[PDB]
Amino acid sequence: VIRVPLPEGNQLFGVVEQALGAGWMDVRCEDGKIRRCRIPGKLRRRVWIRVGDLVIVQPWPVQSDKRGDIVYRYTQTQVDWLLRKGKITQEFLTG
Amino acid sequence: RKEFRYRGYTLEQLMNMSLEELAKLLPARQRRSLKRGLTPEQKKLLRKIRLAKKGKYNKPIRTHCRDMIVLPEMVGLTIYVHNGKEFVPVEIKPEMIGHYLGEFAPTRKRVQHGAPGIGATRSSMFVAVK
Amino acid sequence: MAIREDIMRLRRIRAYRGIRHELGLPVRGQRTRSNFRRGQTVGVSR
RNA sequence: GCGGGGUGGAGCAGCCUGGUAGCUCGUCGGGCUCAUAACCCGAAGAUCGUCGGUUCAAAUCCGGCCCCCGCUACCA
RNA sequence: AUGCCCCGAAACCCCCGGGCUACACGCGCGCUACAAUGGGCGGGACAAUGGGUGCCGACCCCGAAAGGGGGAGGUAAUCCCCUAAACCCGCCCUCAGUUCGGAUCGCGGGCUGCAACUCGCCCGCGUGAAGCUGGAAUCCCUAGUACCCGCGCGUCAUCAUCGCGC
RNA sequence: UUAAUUGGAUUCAACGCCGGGAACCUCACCGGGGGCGACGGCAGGAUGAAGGCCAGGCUGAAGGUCUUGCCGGACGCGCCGAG
Ligand SMILES: [Mg+2]
Ligand SMILES: [Mg+2]
Ligand SMILES: [Mg+2]
Ligand SMILES: [Mg+2]
Ligand SMILES: [Mg+2]
Repeated sequence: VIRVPLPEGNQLFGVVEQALGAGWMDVRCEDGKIRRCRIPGKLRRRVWIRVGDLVIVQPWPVQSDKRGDIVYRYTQTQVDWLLRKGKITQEFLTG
Repeated sequence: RKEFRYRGYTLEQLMNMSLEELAKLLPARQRRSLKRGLTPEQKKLLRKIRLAKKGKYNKPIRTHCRDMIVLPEMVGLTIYVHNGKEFVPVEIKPEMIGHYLGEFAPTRKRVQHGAPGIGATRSSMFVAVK
Repeated sequence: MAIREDIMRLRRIRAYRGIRHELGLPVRGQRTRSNFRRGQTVGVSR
């Protein structure tokens, strides 16, 4: 079929609003509470993330409010591919 | 202009016609193919159309030989082909004799175009790869 | 008219040489990645 | 007092002296460069608020009108 | 050729049919033209490198043309490919989207092949698209060299707008 | 875009380049079908293993399987390690 970063384990879907700075990313998920993603060191080299890139992250059971952590990105050949299956509704990106 | 005439000869007027007198009424390519004999597989397939024409073999005719040349025997019945992944029905009518069998079983899905991406032009080539 | 009906005859039986005549594309086995650009340019971003 | 603005995604030119709807930030494409910004080139984009007159012929002369208006206050 | 890690009744070995030939689009290298420093028709001139026994075919005869039926001589300074094109003389056209340009399509005849629809090459009649000298930019060349015109090997059962030589 | 449109190369020094003019093969790619364990040991084996066919179904086509019964004369992926 296809190998896509679905929610495996406890993953989250990160669609960011603004970069306050130094790696903090305010994310706007379907969950509601303002989460603030940060980044590991394996990908800070070869990839390039910005706004509008729906990507996958991972949250942390501490306070479940401001969490998230990048593990892998999405390429433009998947971001809109993930619409027809309805796995994610894009109206969590226009309001 | 409701009857079908190929070169002045109706269907049942040519249905009893031979195979060496037939080829004088077909274009080059098919006249030559009819002259180097039929391949073995097409023999095995004609020996399954003729049975299905008399009374026997009431069972869907399948095949891989897309090269077979439609003939006045096959007019009326409905045989299959193999377009790469599946067998696709071709209801044989007059005005097909002469054409190739596989000519009616298309093989590439018609194409409909999305939107250019990262590299489709010199304005989005190095402004993406850092 | 004779040519037109010789085209309609191929459109009826739904051959391969009739659908190309339908969609206004090459008919005699050319390649099309690079030529036969009878359309209008497409943009991305600037 | 009644009069003005009526026009590309826009900002205003552009009248009287009538025949290119005009220049600039923007838009997509191409150059230059190891690559990006700046710089050079090409096309696309209102077709003048609208009826009407003048006019061989009109943003270009003006009137009728549709819209936006606009410089202005209790008048015991 | 080869170390390490995965496949090991499979990611190993064979067979039939499809794809690499898909097409709103951006780009690199080339071929043909936008005509008179020319187009057509009939005549006249002159090369070199190379290759051939699974192959090269003189000569005769059928066909309008592609081609077909016979078939000497050749294991090579002997026989064959192999009487090149730009060039010259004579007649038609007379500055026009034309007697320029030949893309795109219809019908009919053939060759190679176990098999030509997807997707091979060649011939005859017909239809006749953009194109009237090219913006900013950028490339190659110092003498038998650049430009202009044809030929031979390779790849090859058939197919050269390519590579390497003349 | 597609079931697949197999890969490597990206300034000079990637783009008629991989001698890459791919109908089958070449082939590494999508759909389908069938074969392959030198060698040591295990269930089993001359009361006859491995192993092969005229004809007919299934099949795109096939003793590839099954129907049918003929033959061949010693080994054995039905089990483990290895290769
Ligand atoms: Mg720049
Ligand atoms: Mg290719
Ligand atoms: Mg001409
Ligand atoms: Mg073909
Ligand atoms: Mg192949």
